[PDB]
Amino acid sequence: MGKSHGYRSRTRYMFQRDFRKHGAVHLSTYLKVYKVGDIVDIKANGSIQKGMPHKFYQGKTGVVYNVTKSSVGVIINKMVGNRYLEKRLNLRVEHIKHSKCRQEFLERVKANAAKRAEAKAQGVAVQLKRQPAQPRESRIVSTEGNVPQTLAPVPYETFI
Amino acid sequence: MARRPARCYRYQKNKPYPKSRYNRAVPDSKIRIYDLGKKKATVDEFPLCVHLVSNELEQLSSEALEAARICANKYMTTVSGRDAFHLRVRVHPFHVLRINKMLSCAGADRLQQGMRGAWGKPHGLAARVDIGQIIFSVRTKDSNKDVVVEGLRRARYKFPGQQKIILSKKWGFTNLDRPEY
Amino acid sequence: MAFQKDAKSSAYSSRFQTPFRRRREGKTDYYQRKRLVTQHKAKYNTPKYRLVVRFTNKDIICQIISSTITGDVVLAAAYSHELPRYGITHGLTNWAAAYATGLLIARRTLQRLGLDETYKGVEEVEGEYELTEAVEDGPRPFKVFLDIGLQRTTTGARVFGALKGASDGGLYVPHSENRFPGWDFETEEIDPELLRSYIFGGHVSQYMEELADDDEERFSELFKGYLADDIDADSLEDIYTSAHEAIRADPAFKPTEKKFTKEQYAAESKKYRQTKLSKEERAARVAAKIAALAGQQ
Amino acid sequence: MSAKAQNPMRDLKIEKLVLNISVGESGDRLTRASKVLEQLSGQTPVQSKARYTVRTFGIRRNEKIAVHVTVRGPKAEEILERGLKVKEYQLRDRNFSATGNFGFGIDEHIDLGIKYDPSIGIFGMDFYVVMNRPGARVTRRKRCKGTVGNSHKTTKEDTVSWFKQKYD
RNA sequence: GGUUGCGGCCAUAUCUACCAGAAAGCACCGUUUCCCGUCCGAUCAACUGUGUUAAGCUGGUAGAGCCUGACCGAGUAGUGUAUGGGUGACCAUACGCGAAACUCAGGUGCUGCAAUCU
RNA sequence: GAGAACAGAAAUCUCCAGUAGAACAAAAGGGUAAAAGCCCCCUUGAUUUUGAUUUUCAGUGUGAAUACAAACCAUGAAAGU
RNA sequence: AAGCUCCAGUUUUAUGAGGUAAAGCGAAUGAUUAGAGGUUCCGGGGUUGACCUAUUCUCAAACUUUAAAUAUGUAAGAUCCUUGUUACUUAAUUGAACGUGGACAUUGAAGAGCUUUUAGUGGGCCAUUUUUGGUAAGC
RNA sequence: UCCGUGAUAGUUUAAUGGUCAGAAUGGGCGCUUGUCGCGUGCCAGAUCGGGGUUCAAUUCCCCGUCGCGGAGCCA
Repeated sequence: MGKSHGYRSRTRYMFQRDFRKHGAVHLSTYLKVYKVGDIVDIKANGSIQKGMPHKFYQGKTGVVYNVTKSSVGVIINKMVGNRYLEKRLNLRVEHIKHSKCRQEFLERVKANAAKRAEAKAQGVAVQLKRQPAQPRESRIVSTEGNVPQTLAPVPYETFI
Repeated sequence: MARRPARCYRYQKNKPYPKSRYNRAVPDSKIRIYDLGKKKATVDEFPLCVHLVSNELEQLSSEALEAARICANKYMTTVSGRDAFHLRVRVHPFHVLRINKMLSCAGADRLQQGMRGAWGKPHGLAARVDIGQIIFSVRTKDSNKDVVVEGLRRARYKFPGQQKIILSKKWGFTNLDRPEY
Repeated sequence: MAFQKDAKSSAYSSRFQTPFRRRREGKTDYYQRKRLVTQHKAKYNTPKYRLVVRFTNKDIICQIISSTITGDVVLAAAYSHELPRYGITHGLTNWAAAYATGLLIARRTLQRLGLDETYKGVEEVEGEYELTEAVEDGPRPFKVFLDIGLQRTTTGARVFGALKGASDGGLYVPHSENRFPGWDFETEEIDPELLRSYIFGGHVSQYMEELADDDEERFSELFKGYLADDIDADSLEDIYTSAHEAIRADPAFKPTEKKFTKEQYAAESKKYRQTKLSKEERAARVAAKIAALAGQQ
Repeated sequence: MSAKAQNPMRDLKIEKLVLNISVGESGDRLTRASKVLEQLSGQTPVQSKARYTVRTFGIRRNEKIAVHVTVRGPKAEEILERGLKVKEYQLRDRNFSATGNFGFGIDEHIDLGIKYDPSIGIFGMDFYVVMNRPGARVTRRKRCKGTVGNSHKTTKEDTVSWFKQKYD
């Protein structure tokens, strides 16, 4: 047929930054290193030239699975088809930004978690939630078997 | 000109199109001038301002725009003479019209191939005139109110979108507009 | 006159946005900065010239700076002003002053500090002389990386002499021997490589040897006496002080601060100015302040 | 009071004299009018390169179209002394710029100089005199560029006053 | 009252009148013989101080630029959702949402570490 | 814009004002100011080997690209690149 | 189908993004235009002052970027500690983060995981909404 | 009407590598020659209109205007 398919096409709104974001990015962002299990958005800065993902991946959130030299390895899930696999993306730190939402989420659950401990000692807020969590569980916890369980619905039978 | 009523043009066709790269050699704007009468005059002498406003959402032809506006102008300039009051056209004509231009008989149909096929060869200009939009904004003196109204009547039978004559308010009226000096 | 900028503006307004205070101020290049930091070794800033311009021709400074989330944190600093506390009366601007300040910052970085130490392997590397850079380390150098700032790579430029002072200081720093303001250029003794020379310490000696009226306190031998003092282990600085007095203090600074405009609003001076402008308009009428003010009547 | 008094800083200096000859090789010679500049200034000139599109002959932009000398300091003053002396005076204010700058044109042959030793010459070559205040380095020096204000800028009145004071 | 190192938020800090870090917490000027820049010490690369607050950094003070809000414009333009009316095109209706100017306001920066002061 | 005899195409050089409108071989659009642009030097890493992975294509090759580690050097102050 | 084995969703939070209306940049038909500095020519008169171009503050709507988009569908995203022992990249130098070994303490509901083999395509249609071409069309 | 193909001084037509444009004739200029003419010395272009790219466009794109060739099916 006709025309291309193509990485660069349809980027004009996404690639481009605001009047305020315009100008060289700040090397602090370039410098930043992250740990595994951190939650990071991927959306490329227009003002960096290289390290850029496929354009089609921007606005997705992933977890830093591992790092191998300057660029980092991100797990994200795409969509549509049969037995879709989760993807690894090599995407630079300039393009990767923290996510506040889990950080404040983590503080709140943990801040809460202290309030409870005192209640577990001397206090009864609950009671029903208390019953599963002592009987429940190891995993250790923290494992790669839970990932295929999540992986399996992402290829959705109905949508198809 | 060449017939097609305005059955072809009036309903709101097309992701615009009139973009400057994408159309060398459009046929002209035929509108003779947009402001008329006393061009060398501010708005503020005139105590009366009359408007003509749409009921429908349309594309008006360039020829209809000039024909309606000249018909109004002959009524104004005959009754109020040459150095009359002052008129402004609200809507200039810049939406570009494609139509495919008269085949052949060669058994050569479209000779193209079979076809048609974008890149249609331009037929001229139209103006978007959407619901409640104002085609003419005319500034006058109350002892010639009648004259502008018949000029606006003689304008209506020269575009197809149904429109209404109206007396304006904007900011102010014309005298809450004036007290600061 | 020109603004010119005001009519064109938005784009013109863009011009700051790209830098911060540091480029407007004019010290720092963000690409030059970039190259050091990504790597997690500290920036060893030795501005010699052009700070804002916070030295030169009277003084020099060295700070070893690292990054953190809050912004950049200075682990240690040394000033050439503090260097005469150890003893050295002569000019703060020269090579010997730069080398000895370079030792001082490195001595302050180690400090054997943090509980944490670093006495071994070999501190002190003496004030020396030093033919070529000896470390037990050998090829490894880290936890300090040279940040010149604007200042140039000219072989024989101070900025570098501080780094060499650091190397002999106990910080061990990446270097190339052809680039130094070399050992005799501090003085000390010299040289290998394609490049040559063989005095610049010690150029002041030669400058003085040529007759002319300059500063007092003699000749060549005095670099050695105080450089010798500089060799010494004697660390741990300082001062302390008078402290402040009250309150928020200075004679200039008060008409030079105040009430309108505050961090908050200069309600009183803007309102005094509006009302004054308004009376002045009432009497004359024509131009506002800024040149337009009229309308068709 | 806002502050009236007498200070040298708030004075003028000779920023530079650029003597620049715009010839155009093959008419007169390669760069050999450089020999004329060389005597006149006392120092070596450097070649002037075109970038430019013109238009006429000169379509190469890499070549030496012209030659120029930058003199500063005492070097500048010695040329100004002879240079001012040819051209009579009280020369006109129109020659002066808005900037506090002036330039005049004349042969190299004018000046105390051997005519014999220069192999070729030429009118010519603008004598351009840059005058500015000491503060000027804030725009000129790299790092901490700051524009010069209108105050700090020299005026046509100041330049004429200063230059007219000596050797005129 | 905080000048300044190193930064971060990076249009609340773009631009144009004029007051201030300063008798031993600056910039300048002067050695520009020289390592050093050359095409000139200008650039720069170096060694230093008659002293000067004029610019410089930055602090003191005023407008166009701009973010942020209040005020109408007042839920207006537009909009997924379910549907009535119109000759057509087109419109409305309930269900959830909601931009443009206007005028007024705040701010001609913020924040953190240290060289830490008369 | 001003300034310089002659010069118009007039480079040229000079001064001021100048934030992405310039430059960046080549579409488009995007993007950047001690820059990835412009200049000066020095140089060959346009090296060999392997390539996690994406795009190809959601699993399908060539090709492409983004990252390495081994091997080897450069420049560079060096980090690094 | 035949078996194997015993988790799915959603408001709410946070992200960035369609869009299209009035500003900004770039383009700009394209008027009307007062005020007002300056082009460049000649041409007449008593420096002034008729004559054409044209900055500059300044005014009617269109169109492709961008703010803020407003929207709306989206549209991915929802364990901790201590103890010892090991590693690690990076000055005989500073640190984390790895891995282990051991102990401690925590509105929904079968919509559902995996495998072998199998078949009919690999020519569609209409409507609704949002369109794109086409005068239009049971295109 | 589609797709092909062009255009340069009064006129017909050569030509390029992006920096440089010709010939021939026709004419205007003398001398020949009784006098004209043939001959013989001398002379002189907005490269169709158009916008764009570039350093620099006659030369490289894009369009029209005109003059050409080549198609043209089963009714």
